[PDB]
Amino acid sequence: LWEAALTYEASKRRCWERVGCPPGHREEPYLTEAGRDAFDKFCRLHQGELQLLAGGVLQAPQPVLVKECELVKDVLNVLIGVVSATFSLPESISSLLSEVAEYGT
Amino acid sequence: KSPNVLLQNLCCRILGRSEADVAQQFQYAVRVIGSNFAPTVERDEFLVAEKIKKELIRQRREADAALFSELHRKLHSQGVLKNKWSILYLLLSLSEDPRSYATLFAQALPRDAHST
Amino acid sequence: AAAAAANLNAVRETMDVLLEISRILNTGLDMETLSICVRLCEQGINPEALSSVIKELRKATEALK
Amino acid sequence: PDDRSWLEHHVVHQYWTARPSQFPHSLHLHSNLAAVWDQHLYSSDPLYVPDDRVLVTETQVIRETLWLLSGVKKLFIFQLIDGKVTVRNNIIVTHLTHSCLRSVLEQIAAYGQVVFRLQEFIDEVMGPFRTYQAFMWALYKYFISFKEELAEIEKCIINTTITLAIVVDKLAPRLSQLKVLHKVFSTGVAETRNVVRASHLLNTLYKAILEYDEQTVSLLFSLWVETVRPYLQTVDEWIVHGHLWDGAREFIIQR
Amino acid sequence: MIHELLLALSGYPGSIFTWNKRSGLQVSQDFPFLHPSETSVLNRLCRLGTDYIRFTEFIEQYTGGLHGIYLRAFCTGLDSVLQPYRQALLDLEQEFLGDPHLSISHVNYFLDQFQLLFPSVMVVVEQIKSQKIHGCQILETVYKHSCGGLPPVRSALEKILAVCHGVMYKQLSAWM
Amino acid sequence: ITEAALVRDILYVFQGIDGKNIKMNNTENCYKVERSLRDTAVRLSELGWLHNKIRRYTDQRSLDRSFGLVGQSFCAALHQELREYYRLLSVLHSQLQSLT
Repeated sequence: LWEAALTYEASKRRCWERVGCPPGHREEPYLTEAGRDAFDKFCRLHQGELQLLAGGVLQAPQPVLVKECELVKDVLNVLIGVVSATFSLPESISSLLSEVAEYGT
Repeated sequence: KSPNVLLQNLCCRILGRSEADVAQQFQYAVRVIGSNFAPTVERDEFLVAEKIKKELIRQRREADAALFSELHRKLHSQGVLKNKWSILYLLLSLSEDPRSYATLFAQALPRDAHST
Repeated sequence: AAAAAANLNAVRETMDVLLEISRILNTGLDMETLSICVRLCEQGINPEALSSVIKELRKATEALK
Repeated sequence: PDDRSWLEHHVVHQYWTARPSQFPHSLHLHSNLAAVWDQHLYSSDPLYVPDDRVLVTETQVIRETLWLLSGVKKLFIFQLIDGKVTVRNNIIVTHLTHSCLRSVLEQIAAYGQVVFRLQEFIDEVMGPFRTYQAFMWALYKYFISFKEELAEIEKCIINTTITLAIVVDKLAPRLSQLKVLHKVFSTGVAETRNVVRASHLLNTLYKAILEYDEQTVSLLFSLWVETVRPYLQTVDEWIVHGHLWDGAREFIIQR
Repeated sequence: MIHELLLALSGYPGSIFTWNKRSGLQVSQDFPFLHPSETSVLNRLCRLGTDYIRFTEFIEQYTGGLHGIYLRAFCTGLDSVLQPYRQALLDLEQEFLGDPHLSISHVNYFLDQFQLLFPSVMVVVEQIKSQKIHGCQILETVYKHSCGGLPPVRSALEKILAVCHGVMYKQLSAWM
Repeated sequence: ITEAALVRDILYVFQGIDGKNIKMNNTENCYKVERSLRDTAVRLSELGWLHNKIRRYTDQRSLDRSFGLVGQSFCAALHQELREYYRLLSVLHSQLQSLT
């Protein structure tokens, strides 16, 4: 049982603060490194900051949503020149979306 | 868990047979381990240390005998073992040389000069 | 936890020290048998009693060979 | 809670922010030499009066040094106080007591000023000599591969233990090649006319190969070929096309 | 503790060891947390680091005073002789990471072989500075110490002698 | 005074180094401390008194180049043996913090 549990993944980092049981803890990844969860955190935070700096009359939730592929297929249907799910034919997605919808309009 | 089925785990490791494939050996195992369970002789980790040294002299090694003392240090620094005498006496008894009279050489006492 | 994985590191440390002593003497035991023998020796057992068994079970696999 | 919990767990923030910290550890001489030495000194009654420090660990300093040597300037630690980059004094690591540390980071900062100046020389081309243009091109060719080595060591802070003695011996064959650049860059600025200021520099390379006539020589060769490139063109233009050329008289042989 | 000594033996003393230019890394500071007599063990150990500091200062200026391409061949072999002292400094740190009870005595023990390489070549660098030898008579002074009497300095200088002759086979190829 | 101070000192006179409560009595006489335990220690410090002579001889004769190749090699062998002795001594030092 102990040798069965003993085969656990252990960090190859060894501490410089502790020589008494150094299993590491890590050097704790920066905001520059981690970028799909801290990216969402930063996106939510700057969105809320801008909404405060206007007052609360801007209102863009969701740092992403719906997905990536869904929006691309939506825009693919915009180039047919007919209806889609976001037109009838961060929050900076709209600036990205306008020039790629205006091709099909 | 109980010690008796743990003996059968040993029996699965050493034999190619499973524990369910043999019961003649497990009979003998129940004969030997029972009534000689729980130490009945005087313990000494020191004599075991000097006899693992004495065995490494028989392999014509003096470097590995003083590295063994550092492993003996590390053994105590972790301190999770209950009988450090027993497992090292056990590995020393099962030692095989890679390549007379010794009952007049120092051993552990029987505790039949002492109430148990 | 975290401090419960440090103890799971401190048992691998011991097991490596015992694994070193098992090879510099060139015993018959392998690492898997040895993990049963550590459990037996933790309870308090005569090491004179187990070794006679192990001396017979290794000749009982020459009664298998 | 929401973002602050993610900060407090997953991210460090203790030297960048002027926010002091203490770290709990097992301590026991092998990693508590700094505090042990501090207690020794305090018991002798100096009379205390310590410096202001914010407590940064060892591994943060590694990433700051690798950033400095890659060629990016103006960081939080190794910030200029005379024009030369110098290590901050808010640093105590829980062993070494910051006396070995100030010496090793001081030598590394002395290294950082030399590459700081060269990246500044490349910077002042982002905002007709034709030999300077071919000079910063070779300097750049050293810098891309060098920066790659630094960034690779930066990755291995993210995914095993790294320490000071690893980065020094790993960057041994680059600190050899840097000493060449300190001598070559001094002759491209020492000089009135553009053709003497180019010939002094180009003659330094032709002499510096023969000074050592083996890894500095491959560096000197790679710096030599990409700097005689304007001259092969201008001599070939004078030979096969006949007519004389001016570039503010950049070319060597006037008729 | 585990990196203070493994930089002090290198070119960074710290505050535990005070460099004297005549001969440095001085320690006599009484230790309640080690021993009063541990300073002597350390003083025996400091003999190595002083040699290494002088050797690195010697290699820094090269590659009246001395000159020649032969000084750009002698220091180059002096780089390779100190290389098993650099790997054997990494391994000590690697051992010190886990072991909680190890002390200075392990280092003093483990680097007792380098109390034979380092002094016997330290006298050579002093001989080449006090008498101005920089020439092809460097080969004589290395070839008489390659005969030696201690096995480290017997095999170290042969590697140096070969690289000095390597430059001597580019001159005598251009000539011949 | 407790035994633990003297044990630390005795473990240093194996190297041939004066402890804090054990120092050399004379150049040709075994160490003096600065009932049975007190009597035992002189026997153990005999090893350091003997070791000082051999070490001081193989220190100077290794570096003497008017001594010839033969014999500087003898010092190489003499030194190579003393290494193996401090292999014991390193473990002996580290096991502090039984031991007697």
